[PDB]
Amino acid sequence: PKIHYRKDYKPSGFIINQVTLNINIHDQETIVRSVLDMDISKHNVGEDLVFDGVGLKINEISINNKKLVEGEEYTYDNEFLTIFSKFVPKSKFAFSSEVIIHPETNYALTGLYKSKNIIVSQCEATGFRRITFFIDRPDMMAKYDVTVTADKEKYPVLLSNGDKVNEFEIPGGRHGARFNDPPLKPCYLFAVVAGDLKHLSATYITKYTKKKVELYVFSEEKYVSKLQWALECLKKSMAFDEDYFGLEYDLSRLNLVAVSDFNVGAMENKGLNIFNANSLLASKKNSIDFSYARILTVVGHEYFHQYTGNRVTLRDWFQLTLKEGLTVHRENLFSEEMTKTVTTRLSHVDLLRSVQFLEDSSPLSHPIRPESYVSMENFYTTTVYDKGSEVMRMYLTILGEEYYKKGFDIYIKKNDGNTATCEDFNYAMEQAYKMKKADNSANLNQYLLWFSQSGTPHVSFKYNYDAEKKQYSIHVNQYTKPDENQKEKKPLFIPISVGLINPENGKEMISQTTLELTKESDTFVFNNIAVKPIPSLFRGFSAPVYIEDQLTDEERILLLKYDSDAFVRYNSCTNIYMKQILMNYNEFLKAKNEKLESFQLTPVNAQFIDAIKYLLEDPHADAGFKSYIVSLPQDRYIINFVSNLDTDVLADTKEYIYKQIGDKLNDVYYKMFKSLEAKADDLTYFNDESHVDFDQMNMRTLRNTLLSLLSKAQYPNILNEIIEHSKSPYPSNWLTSLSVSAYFDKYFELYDKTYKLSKDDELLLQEWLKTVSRSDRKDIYEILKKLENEVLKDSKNPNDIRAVYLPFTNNLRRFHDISGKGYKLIAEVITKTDKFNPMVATQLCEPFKLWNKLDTKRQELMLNEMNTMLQEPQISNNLKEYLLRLTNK
Ligand SMILES: CC(C)C[C@@H](C(=O)N[C@H](C(=O)O)c1ccccc1)[C@H](O)C(=O)NO
Ligand SMILES: [Mg+2]
Ligand SMILES: [Mg+2]
Ligand SMILES: [Mg+2]
Ligand SMILES: [Mg+2]
Ligand SMILES: [Zn+2]
Repeated sequence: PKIHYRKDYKPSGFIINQVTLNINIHDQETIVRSVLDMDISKHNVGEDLVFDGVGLKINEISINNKKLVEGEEYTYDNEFLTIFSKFVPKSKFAFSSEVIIHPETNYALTGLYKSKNIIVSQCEATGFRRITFFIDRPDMMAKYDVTVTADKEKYPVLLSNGDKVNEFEIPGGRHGARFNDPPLKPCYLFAVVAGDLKHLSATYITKYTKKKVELYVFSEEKYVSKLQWALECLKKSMAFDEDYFGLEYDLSRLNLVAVSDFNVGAMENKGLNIFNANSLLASKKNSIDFSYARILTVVGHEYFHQYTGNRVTLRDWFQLTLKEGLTVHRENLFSEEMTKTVTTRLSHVDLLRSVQFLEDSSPLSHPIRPESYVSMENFYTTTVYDKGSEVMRMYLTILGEEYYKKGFDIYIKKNDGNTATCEDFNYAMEQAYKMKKADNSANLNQYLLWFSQSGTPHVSFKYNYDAEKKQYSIHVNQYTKPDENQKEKKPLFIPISVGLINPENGKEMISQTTLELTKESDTFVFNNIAVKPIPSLFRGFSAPVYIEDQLTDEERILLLKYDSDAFVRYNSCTNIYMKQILMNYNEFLKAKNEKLESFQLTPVNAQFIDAIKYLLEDPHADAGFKSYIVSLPQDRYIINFVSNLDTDVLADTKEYIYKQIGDKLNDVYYKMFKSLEAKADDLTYFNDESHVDFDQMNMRTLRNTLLSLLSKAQYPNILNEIIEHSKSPYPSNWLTSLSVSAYFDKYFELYDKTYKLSKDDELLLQEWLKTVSRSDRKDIYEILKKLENEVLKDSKNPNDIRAVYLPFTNNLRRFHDISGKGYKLIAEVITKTDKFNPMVATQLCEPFKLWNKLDTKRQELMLNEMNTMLQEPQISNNLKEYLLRLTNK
């Protein structure tokens, strides 16, 4: 197993200047002919010429049109083609090859493969070498001239990067198209697509240059009507990069293509972005609400890569967060502006503090720029993406919008058309910092530790107020726990956005203030503070840290009611729940351990329940925010706070707390459920494909959250409401009716009804599968067996497999059944999937990420399944690397 180290980066001894490809797609094979116009670089030391090439069948290879002899002049071991140096020219030369590949049977969905009746490539990170020989690394920039040929009836639409410069007929029912893309690019941005694609299109005129850009969105014919929202999202994305960043699209055309089989959400190939269908296609009749924000996010993300990833490119894969963290941050600014709802930012924070904080306290913990890797595929992580996005967002918080925009334009102007590293970005921000601080000695050297240091910092507080002096002090400490990456952790540059709330009237007592904590601890003093304030800390979640606010629940309730910042209100509610959860968890755990015949539980704070009611009853308050306050923190957030977490005891703890609150508020929930109906389910714009109302969708989220609370509670006659809800035209509502009917004898009746509604739309059926998978059913193992036998069968579609199994793994009571049967089931699926798709097999490992945080019996059971998986003789390199790291082996 080869380990790549960040510190070992060295430019290649070779240059590839031009790629000329001929890709000939036939029924049983695809023939790839490639000529590489190459040169010797200044770094060359007379080494062998070694190409990446994985699973290629060689027909022939040549240098300067002289055929090379296998064994004497080259060897090939199905991974590397080695041409011995004595046969390599010492100046400009042509390398040519013809290989055979088999997209029909490429179920790993990397390289060139067949998705239903579409041929499509996926080259990031290491898939171009599965198509032809190359030095397959992102600093090998080249020009591409690509011809694709195929059966015309089967494959009438042919696409690759750049301009279509020729189209031609070929004898025997074939045709070809030539695409020339003269600007340099790395090979992972190469793409090709062939199929019977249908489209929608539009023309966009850029803001400044007034260039006409043709926009095309493509899918299979059956679903082409679902493409309209994606086209609107693409127009929105273009406008936002223009408006916020002053950045226009530089090419004549941009194509988006949906395919059914895709390992992730989408890919930013230059001018030819390729999408999982579930992240491009939607309709009001056949999609749940979540599709609309997903498509906005994923179209936005791939569009923003055209600058941050495609125009400014990566030197090497260790810089991945430089394109991903920066592009996720750009998409977050975009979606926040488009949705104009506070729940957009809260949803990103909710994901970070659950999924990413778990990763960062697990054996898999890494910094956003890792020091080493074995498998490139394994470091497309929530750390690199989502913590990287928060590190990219902290520059904006530190600099403010004006100087942030100045520093970003510095980065773009200086690095456009070139490779770059994380240092290049920090340098550009530093130049703006100097400007902002009016101080050419100011620097961001300490900021670089955000790239190199793993683990989540903990930030804690103490306060003091002197009433006679009108002087308030906030004493702040930061600590990062040592881990396997750094024995000694250093203090970070942590920006702490703060307000001070007057508890008598709820008003702001200071203007906008961002504390710059740069030491292990500091004390920030405020004068002319007329009354003791309640501090509003880390507004907007201003650093990706564990916040220990040291506030009383009375203070947190006042912030929840009266603070101006949505994150601090949401966090203050989170913190009240966490205090309760840890207390009741310990009371239940002691009762279990001590085998008590009777014991007491600490009730939920009554003034907190009153504050929830107060907010729920406020007609002026936000529906999406309301849905967060009635929901306990995610299980994966909670687990970061409990050692040896007994999942049964946590399930009992959550049940008690929800029942305490429902026992007081169910009549309120019911009344809101009914009163929200008219606006939440308004059909006025149901047949307007472009009219998308994120507040209305949040009203449905609140209704569907309330209906789940009422259903679990067996609120009187709520089944009537459930049955009526199953008749709604919105899939968010009628799939919710399946979910919440789990508590009633009508479950399988709704199972059949909603299946019939879902079965004729590929993506809707996947959403139905997810709904069944996450159903709170005592017979869920029997239900999953039925899904396997009746619907999933032997599908190799990643969306199918993820839909059936991943939601179930979040079932706290049942996935973690003490027999280990849930662990056994998911391990069987992982090993089965690994035979044909290692990347999706590794995704299916996600529930094991918390293994060493559970109680000791469940730790043992999970570890046993991971060791069983590790002992499979046919295990992929990707799955083996991942499980060796996760098990500290
Ligand atoms: C987060 C993104 C908007 C794009 C990213 C992506 O598709 N992530 C997916 C997602 O996080 O929703 C995904 C990962 C695993 C399994 C299914 C889906 C894509 O790799 C990229 O960076 N494109 O540039
Ligand atoms: Mg092969
Ligand atoms: Mg405009
Ligand atoms: Mg299918
Ligand atoms: Mg380890
Ligand atoms: Zn990306």
